[PDB]
Amino acid sequence: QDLEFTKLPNGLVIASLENYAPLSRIGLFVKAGSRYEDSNNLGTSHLLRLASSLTTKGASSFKITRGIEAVGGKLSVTATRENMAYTVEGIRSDIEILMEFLLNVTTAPEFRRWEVAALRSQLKIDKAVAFQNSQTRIIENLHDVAYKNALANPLYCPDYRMGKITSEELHYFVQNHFTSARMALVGLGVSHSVLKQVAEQFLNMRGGLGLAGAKAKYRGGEIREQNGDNLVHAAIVAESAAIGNAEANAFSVLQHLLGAGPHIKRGNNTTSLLSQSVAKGSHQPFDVSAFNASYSDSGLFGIYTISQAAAAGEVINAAYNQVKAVAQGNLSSADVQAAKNKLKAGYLMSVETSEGFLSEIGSQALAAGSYMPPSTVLQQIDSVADADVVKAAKKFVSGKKSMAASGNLGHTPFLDEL
Amino acid sequence: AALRSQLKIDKAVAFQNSQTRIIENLHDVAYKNALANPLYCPDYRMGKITSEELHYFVQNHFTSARMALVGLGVSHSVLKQVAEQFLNMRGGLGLAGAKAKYRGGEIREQNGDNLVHAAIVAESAAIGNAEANAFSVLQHLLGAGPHIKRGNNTTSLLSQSVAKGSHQPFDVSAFNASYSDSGLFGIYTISQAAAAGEVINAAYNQVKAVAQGNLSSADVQAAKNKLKAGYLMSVETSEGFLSEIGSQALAAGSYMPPSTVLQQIDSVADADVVKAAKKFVSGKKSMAASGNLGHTPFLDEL
Amino acid sequence: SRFLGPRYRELARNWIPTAGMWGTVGAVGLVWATDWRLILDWVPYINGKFK
Amino acid sequence: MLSVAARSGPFAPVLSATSRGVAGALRPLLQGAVPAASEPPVLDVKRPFLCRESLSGQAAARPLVATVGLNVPASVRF
Amino acid sequence: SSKWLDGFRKWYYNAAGFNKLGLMRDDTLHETEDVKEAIRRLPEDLYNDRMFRIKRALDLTMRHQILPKDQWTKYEEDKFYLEPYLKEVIRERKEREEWAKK
Amino acid sequence: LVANLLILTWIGGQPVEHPFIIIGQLASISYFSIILILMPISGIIEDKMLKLY
Amino acid sequence: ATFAQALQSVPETQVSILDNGLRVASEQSSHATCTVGVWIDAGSRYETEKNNGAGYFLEHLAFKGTKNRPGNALEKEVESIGAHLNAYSTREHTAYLIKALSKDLPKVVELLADIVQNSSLEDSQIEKERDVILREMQENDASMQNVVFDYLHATAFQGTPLAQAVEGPSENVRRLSRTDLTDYLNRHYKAPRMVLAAAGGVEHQQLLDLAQKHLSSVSRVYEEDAVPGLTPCRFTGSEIRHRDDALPLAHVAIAVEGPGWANPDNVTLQVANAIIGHYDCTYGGGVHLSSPLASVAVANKLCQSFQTFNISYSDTGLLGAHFVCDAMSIDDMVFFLQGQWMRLCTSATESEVTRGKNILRNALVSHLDGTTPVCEDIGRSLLTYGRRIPLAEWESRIQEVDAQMLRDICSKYFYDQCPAVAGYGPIEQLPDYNRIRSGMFWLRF
Amino acid sequence: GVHLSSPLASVAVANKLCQSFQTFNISYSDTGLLGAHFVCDAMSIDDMVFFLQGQWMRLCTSATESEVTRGKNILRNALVSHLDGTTPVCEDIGRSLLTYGRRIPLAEWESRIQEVDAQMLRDICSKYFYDQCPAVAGYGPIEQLPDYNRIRSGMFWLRF
Amino acid sequence: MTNMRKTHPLFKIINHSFIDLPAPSNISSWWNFGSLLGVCLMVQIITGLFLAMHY
Amino acid sequence: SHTDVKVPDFSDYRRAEVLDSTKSSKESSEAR
Repeated sequence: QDLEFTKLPNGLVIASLENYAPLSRIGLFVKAGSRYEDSNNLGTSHLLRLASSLTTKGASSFKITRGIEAVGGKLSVTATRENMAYTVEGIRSDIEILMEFLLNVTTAPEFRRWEVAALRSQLKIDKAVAFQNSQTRIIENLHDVAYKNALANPLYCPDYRMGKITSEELHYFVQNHFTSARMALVGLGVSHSVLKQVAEQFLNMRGGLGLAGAKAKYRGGEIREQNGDNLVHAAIVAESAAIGNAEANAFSVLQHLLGAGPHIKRGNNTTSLLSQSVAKGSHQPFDVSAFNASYSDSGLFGIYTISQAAAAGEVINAAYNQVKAVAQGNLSSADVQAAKNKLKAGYLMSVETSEGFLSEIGSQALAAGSYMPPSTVLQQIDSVADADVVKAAKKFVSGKKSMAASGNLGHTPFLDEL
Repeated sequence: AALRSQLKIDKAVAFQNSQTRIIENLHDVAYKNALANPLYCPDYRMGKITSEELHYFVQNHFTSARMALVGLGVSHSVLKQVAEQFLNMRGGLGLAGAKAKYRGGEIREQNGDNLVHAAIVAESAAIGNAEANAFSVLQHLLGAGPHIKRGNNTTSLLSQSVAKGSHQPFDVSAFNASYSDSGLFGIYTISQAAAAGEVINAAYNQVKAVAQGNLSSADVQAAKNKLKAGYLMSVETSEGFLSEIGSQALAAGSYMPPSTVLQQIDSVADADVVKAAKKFVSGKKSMAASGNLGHTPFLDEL
Repeated sequence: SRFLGPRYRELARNWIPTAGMWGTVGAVGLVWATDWRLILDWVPYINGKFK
Repeated sequence: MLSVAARSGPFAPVLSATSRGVAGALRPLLQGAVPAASEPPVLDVKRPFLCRESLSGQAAARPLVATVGLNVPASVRF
Repeated sequence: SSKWLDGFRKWYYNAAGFNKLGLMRDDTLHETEDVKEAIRRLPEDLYNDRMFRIKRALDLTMRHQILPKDQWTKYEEDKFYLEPYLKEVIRERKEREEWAKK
Repeated sequence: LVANLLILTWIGGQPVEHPFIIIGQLASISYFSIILILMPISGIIEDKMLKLY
Repeated sequence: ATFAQALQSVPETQVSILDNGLRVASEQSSHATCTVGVWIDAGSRYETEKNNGAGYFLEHLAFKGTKNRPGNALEKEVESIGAHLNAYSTREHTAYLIKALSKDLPKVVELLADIVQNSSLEDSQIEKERDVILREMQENDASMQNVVFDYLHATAFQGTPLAQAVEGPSENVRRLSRTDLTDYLNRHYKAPRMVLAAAGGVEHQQLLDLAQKHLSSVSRVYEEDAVPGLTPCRFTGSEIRHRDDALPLAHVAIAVEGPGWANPDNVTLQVANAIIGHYDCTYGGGVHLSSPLASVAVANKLCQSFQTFNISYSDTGLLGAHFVCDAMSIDDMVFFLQGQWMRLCTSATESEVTRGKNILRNALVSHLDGTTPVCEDIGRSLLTYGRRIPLAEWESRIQEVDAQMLRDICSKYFYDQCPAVAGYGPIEQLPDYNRIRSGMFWLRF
Repeated sequence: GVHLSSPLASVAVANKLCQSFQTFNISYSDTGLLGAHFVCDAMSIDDMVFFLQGQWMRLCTSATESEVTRGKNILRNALVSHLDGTTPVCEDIGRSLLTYGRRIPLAEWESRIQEVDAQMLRDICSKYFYDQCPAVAGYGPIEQLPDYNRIRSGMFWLRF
Repeated sequence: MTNMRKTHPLFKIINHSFIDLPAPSNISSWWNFGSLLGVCLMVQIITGLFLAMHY
Repeated sequence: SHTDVKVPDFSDYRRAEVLDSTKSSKESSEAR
């Protein structure tokens, strides 16, 4: 069938596609990311993300876990700095009690003191597991040094805030951000009628606009983590467009032009301009790519380089000089068309899976409230011109920089000698 | 290998108080190299310092040309004999250094302390300059500590300026730290979380007024008296006297009498103090902040 | 009522053959150890030794 | 293309944090395990500064001096 | 009526004797697994109050004495602080047993 | 119960005659009844009197 | 529409055979993208201890240049059309797959054919890739669970071609040359051992026409009339220990002999593996997890992670569990895992049976959601089963599985059987083979 | 480290018992508090009490001339290094004229220290430490802090 | 120097069982009867040993 | 590398029905 939208007059968005899939799959998307905390409740988003299996007003934690695992479904929380997604998966026969558990978790949490006191250690374990990858550490340090108030809040709770997050803070966060005007209910393989009914009889208690978060402010600067590893990680970014803009589409085209990941396993990345520019004078292994992160307030565009300790300066300077050449106008229309084709293929390959399709519909329902079909997105990507890409690269070059570095930083250059 | 655990314990005890961490962070963001190296071993370097690294450091920096053997209460002849018996088997000038290039910038460490510690500094003179003497006189003019237990710091300009518009516990002073090739002069504030912005802005406005020239010769004379008294009670203790003569032997290679030190302190003028304050105002800033930083201003907000 | 339920009933149903075989093991061991006449004068071979 | 996964290709699980409160039917690759991280030492708590008179003098004004000894406590001088 | 039952409950409360040691009914509840779960679910101030009352009762029993009649706790002031935590723990345990049976 | 144990020790003292027949029989029946039936019922009504359920 | 009706509404896969015997299959969906892959029956089970890494070198060297596209022209064309090109090699299968748009299907098929049948192996690329596999094997032994899986395979299939890993030993990597690679290519890349599987927005008639255009007469001739036969591999119960106490955690894998691809008991063993399950420290289920092993693990803080696996090869397999745990809990995890296995053997109950059935249904459909895993399933199913089993048939087998069948199959494959143990790290407390086997039976049944 | 000359410090390093300890002798008009204060964890209080009391009674019963000479040298260094400085000199002048009625000179202190030997150290330590009821103050996790009767039983020895 | 009472194995078992055993501070004279039973058992062992020496 | 680990020959310790690596087990495990 086809996707259909409704807007319940408390501000809610209901999305349904009955594709007769074997597994019904329903997500609930909230604008309650880490950007909505301030300095007094940091990590509340992390504890709320890890607090999806606690006692609720209608279902205990034991009931939630045992019922979901008995019907074979799954419940997951996917949180970014803007948003949180609570997703349940299961057979269409058990989707009624799956929605019951999902709406109980999202709307009526008990948040008892002993349960969150037990969850704090699990929070510390989750932070350590997530920082076993250095890319997450570099990216969150980059956000912290790039933004001042809103998006500078990390996705994981700080070590000092471990133990001092309270049930009162969790209740305040939920009551101030889990509000009907900031939520969207998206379902795949479920009927729009039953989705409307369950939204009506679990969403008749909160209907405001919610607490308005502060606008993100850019600060820039460099921060470096000396840890003596053989590989130096360095992200150099600058302020870019917010999401939902033609200039944001231009920034995405520029990202896929400069290289946004590998297409061939154990490849050489022979069409990535950054990879070519680094490989023209580097013999040691490296990994250079274009980093692009857009949010409804603001964006960050730059270069991510993993290199050796001795060759970090050469790798960073080669990548930066390649972006400067692109800004000056050293690009070809064939390369722009290849970048557009890569971006279209990546977007469609994100859409083709059920997780990516559900996340796309949820984020579109949150940000705009109306579904945008993939053909129109492809048309906009085609309508991106090369002059817009040159303007985006000029904006990145001229704008002040944020650097997050880690490794053996003896030969890693600073911002003022870039 | 048995000592590295004691290394960890020593760093923990040293980082019990927040001022150590603040000034380590301050040097880290104030220098690119050769002074931003921490005074305590990093946690990653813990467990990886080796005997050959220690031997390399000793054989490259513990040489005869970079040493001074001072002694109070001993014979010069006996000191000469022990020097020629133990210290003739070291090489020479050794490794030079890396000149301590400046970078500027800031870092903020939110750790939920009840009090916000913020140090904002800029580049200043090195050891051996009349500019450095002017910076020391400026530090004692702006307030380098309390002269009275549980006092109000009446002649302290920054304490007066902050207490003019605050009613909360605070502690503001002037930070001065000169070295062989570069210096750092600035303001150190310990304030409440809510009033940190007001305290820092009042301190910066006081220093900007001093740079504009809002100061009296009587207050300059009082600052010079404070500096002379502080130097004399530093030299007063035999341990402090030994430290002073050894530092002079390492830096200048000759002993400068305290009469000459007080003479050059008196030779500091007030226009030099105005020039030092203008240099700190116009220079690039290095800021290290920690605490509850919901209201601490950034460097571009000053 | 902790042990009264359908899962416990069917677990008990699985454990009836094993418990019955263990009871048979215990009974046979008891007869063999005690040399019980009332059972051992019916098996063919062991009838010989009692005469 | 309004999604973090649709915009950042290889940076999707870095910009995004996924935690499954109830374990699913299929496990993912790279399960992850902490390598038994050590603990900071149990050590004395310093007094707070609840009044301005005791707070005075705590602001650093001189560079660091680290003093250690054979039988004297280690001291930190500001 | 209810008044006679309340009076006889008052007489039994005097006859029980734990009011003479400053204890409460929830203090003198025997610690089973559910009771221990309730004590661990108690807040900090109620935990400290309960443990101090138990310590004082042990001291009084060691000295073979009781509190003065002024300091005896009253039947009207006997707070039922462990009752909601205990009821919730019993409810959770019965839910677990029902799920294990089904 | 302790008093009944004393009665049982005494009845084991004197031989099995009148009225030691009925005294020993009633002592044994009361002993078993107290230790099996009466004490848990007393505990139950004691909890009810202290308002436990 | 219920589960059975939705499973029937899942479209069928069309399978056709070319003249040379290459099997061309497709599943058509409503997606705007597609994925096309070549699956080849080749791997370590066919490598004969002298060419032990040959398939791995060919997987490395397939994308480095062909005769029609020398150098990096293939990578330029793939990245120009926006496709993602991937390859992998198990012990039995080798897959070269391309994910692209629907309109690029002729170019994708032509590129796949050029990769498969016209690989150019220049000696400079041989040496450069020799260094590349040397570095990648160093990074592979840096990873820890791959080491344990290789050790388990070696100690479970020793003396047979399934003991050797996909990469092969470093001495073989250093000494094998272009002639051995070309001999492996001309031996194991015949037409009847290849499946061209397509999934997504792909038309079966167009795929068949493109296969006749490009993949026609790929080899078809063994050049010696000596078809290599795939002999059975002997499973021996054994134990390998790589003790290195400086490692922070301990990885232990315990397995038994599996039934194989063609056996119908794989559904029942997957139900049992769903009952036992998987767990790691990231999970927020807590003590309320349904699986008793993970509930005991979170109650006693025993392990960092565990998983149940059922790896299958041609009439053989490894069925078991693998856990990461601290050095002071290995004995407890072995005891609890063996207790859960024998609880399934003896007194598995209907509630956990239907729970595992629902978990297996969700796992199968969640895996088969997506064009790339659908194409992977099509290629693997044609290489192993000879046909693509529909989800309706899988659900019919799942409904056939019940409690008595589960305990019978678990008693057949688990009870009183000699296992294969692979330990790596601080595994001093990991019990010996006698205690492990004594846990692999009970004295009360 | 473990090679500290003080046996209490050596056993504290060897067994990782206490964070720190110190000894004090606070004096007032014909009275005073003389003893030791230690900070430790909750699982080493009884061991630290046992070792400190054992060292006190080793001083009480079996005092060694070499260690007494070590302590005399330490004490001479302590007084002179304290009296280095004008404000400790003024502080000592004030305390001396308020307590003794006169300033005891360094020569007099050295004469008294030279008069100190092992025998009168043994006698004075036995007079003030041995079999005396102590004052014990504990703050914090002091559950392992032993009973007062156990502290008294440490205050007398059964081998002397 | 070591603590022999809690270092020596038999001594540390005796110390953990009878010397440093955390006992309730308020147990009345009714708690003496276990040790009374043990002492009675030892007295019986000795007296019956002599009775069997002469029996 | 870990793939260089080869389990050595056990043919001087294996049973008669287990010696042949081509012939599969489980028709003789019951007998053993």
